Amino acid sequence: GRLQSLQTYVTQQLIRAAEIRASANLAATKMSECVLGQSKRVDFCGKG
Amino acid sequence: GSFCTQLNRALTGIAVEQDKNTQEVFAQVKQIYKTPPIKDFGGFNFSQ
Ligand SMILES: *[C@@H]1O[C@H](CO)[C@@H](O)[C@H](O)[C@H]1NC(C)=O
Repeated sequence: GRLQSLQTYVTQQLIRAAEIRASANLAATKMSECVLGQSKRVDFCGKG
Repeated sequence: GSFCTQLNRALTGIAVEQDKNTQEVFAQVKQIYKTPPIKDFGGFNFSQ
């Protein structure tokens, strides 16, 4: 029972880590395109 | 114990995420724009 609980927690943490990894990749891309430069793709760096 | 309340929470998160996904994809307009009554588009046909 305890190992099944730990494995479920580890798997859920891995899925959440994948979601955070995608969010961090988006944040790095936003830092490179919007902060490090000027972005001509609309709505990538806010409305307008 | 809490194994399946955890499972119910996970399913609830999936459903909420699906609603958010649809809203993010389609609700990109603050106002509902309405097509003009006359289709005078310079010869471009949008009836389809
Ligand atoms: C567009 O095509 C449809 C069917 O081919 C036709 O009924 C319609 O009149 C066309 N649009 C215009 C503005 O003529």
